[PDB]
Amino acid sequence: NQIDLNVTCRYAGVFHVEKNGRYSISRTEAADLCQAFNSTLPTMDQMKLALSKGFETCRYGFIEGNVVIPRIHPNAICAANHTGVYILVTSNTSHYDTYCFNASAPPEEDCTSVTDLPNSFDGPVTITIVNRDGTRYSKKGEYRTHQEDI
Ligand SMILES: Cc1nc[nH]c1CN1CCc2ccccc2C1
Repeated sequence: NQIDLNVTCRYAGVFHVEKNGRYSISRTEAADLCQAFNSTLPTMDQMKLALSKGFETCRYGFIEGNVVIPRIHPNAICAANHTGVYILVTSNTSHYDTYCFNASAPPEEDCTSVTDLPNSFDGPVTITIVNRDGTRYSKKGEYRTHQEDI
């Protein structure tokens, strides 16, 4: 009974979270996940500031109201060579990654490891935070509040 959460550097408090390394987070689960990190889904303005500080990914993730990919460098296989905060317009499907925003993070780039899931609650799941440098933190708990997500 195990969940891996892959997390990125924070840029102006904004980071990317992927569950089990594949698109697998619903919009309701995304809200619960950010809450577990004492974070919220970012606004577009928050995401644009993160982009300006160096944030980019090659993965679709929820923000408040949209699914986006932040892009600095144009790449043919990431958001079809666009730069800026690329907004997903047309999709059949409902599961992506998420972005989260932590107001207590440093103002610019923070590439230190994430070491806790401070607001997870009591539960049976072994939840493992996995940093890009491979550093791991594990705890038993739960973050999902909606049954359709469990
Ligand atoms: C390349 C890729 N394919 C699916 N997801 C991804 C990006 N992931 C790859 C795995 C990973 C692990 C820890 C922190 C960040 C990431 C980013």
